[PDB]
Amino acid sequence: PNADINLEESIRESLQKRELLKSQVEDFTRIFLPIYDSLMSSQNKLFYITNADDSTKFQLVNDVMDELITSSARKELPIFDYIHIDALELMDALYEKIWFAISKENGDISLEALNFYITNVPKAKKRKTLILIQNPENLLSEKILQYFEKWISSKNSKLSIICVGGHNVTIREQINIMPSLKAHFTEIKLNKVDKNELQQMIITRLKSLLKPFHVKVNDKKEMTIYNNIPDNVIVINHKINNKITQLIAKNVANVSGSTEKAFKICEAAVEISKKDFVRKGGLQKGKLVVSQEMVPRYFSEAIN
Repeated sequence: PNADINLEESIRESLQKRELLKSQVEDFTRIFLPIYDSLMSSQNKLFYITNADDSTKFQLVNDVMDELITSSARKELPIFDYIHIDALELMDALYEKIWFAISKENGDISLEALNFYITNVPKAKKRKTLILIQNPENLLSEKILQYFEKWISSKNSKLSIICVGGHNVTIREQINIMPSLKAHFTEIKLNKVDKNELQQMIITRLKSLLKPFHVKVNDKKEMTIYNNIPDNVIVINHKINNKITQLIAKNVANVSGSTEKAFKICEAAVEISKKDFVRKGGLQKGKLVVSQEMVPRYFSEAIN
């Protein structure tokens, strides 16, 4: 040995790397193609990129933009200005972001004038401007959708807008009643992780998370956790019923859509569940508590 290198493990590690890499070419192309047309054929669209459930998906999306901006410095695409906006900076607060995106401004922020500029100031008075709004979800509905319909359909605006968000975004409804938008609107759906495989990963990731822990009792009989022993420190078993993981795996899988998002949750459910055992003080509602049982409320708290 040597022997730290074998086929079976190398192949499997390699097949994964490959399946992953294929998935990112499929995702990159999905985003690139339609947006690239849009640009080439000087036209206005609203793209909604959905299923961007982890940071690696958002990284894909920023790479697709990097290429587009490159394809522009190469005359390969008509000149365009790009602006990225993280929607987690505050709602009225974004209008001045869209303004700034349109032109380098600064007074208040009249939706009325800002809208008049877009749709009325002449088209030869400005070039193509592409805005990417990251995580609109919340801050962005209803009126805004209408404004978008007017700005985008206008022949003076020269504006395409891209939104990127999770799956829990469903304006495919509100779009349908808006023909002048529906006509300029395309949904790009990224690769979904697959329910079964996903929940199986959470279950397995749960087992691994749930390992004994340690609490230290004081002269006050109070209980506290221990930095990973002394005589006044006891081991606690961390368990969860089988039939209940099944459920929690399913629901969390649903709420997550991404292995990355699920695992962050399990990790914190587990930290909460622990934090609770020490609350319970080893004695609760009559019977005494010697081990900790995982319950779904610990996950809801983890989520929010």
